[PDB]
Amino acid sequence: DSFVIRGDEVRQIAPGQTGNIADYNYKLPDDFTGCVIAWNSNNLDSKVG
Amino acid sequence: SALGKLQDVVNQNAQALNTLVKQLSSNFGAISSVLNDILSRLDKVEAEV
Repeated sequence: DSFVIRGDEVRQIAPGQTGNIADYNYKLPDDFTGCVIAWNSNNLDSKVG
Repeated sequence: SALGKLQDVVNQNAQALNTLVKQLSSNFGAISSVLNDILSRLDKVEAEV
């Protein structure tokens, strides 16, 4: 599963979590078997204004 | 005092059951012994521990 996120919400990307992503955008099961992988993209995904 | 044996047998059972009930209030290194309290305070994962 693939998307772009703000750094503050990266900790919501875990089992048992709550907060706007886990609430309303992307949700794991509590017995998730897997890896969570992310990299900053403030060059690729970001612009003045 | 002649009937001591029979009263002793009831007393042992009432004692055992009362202590068995009393242990519900004990905390066992946990945050609380009220079950629904734990569920109200915590992260799902912490509450599971």
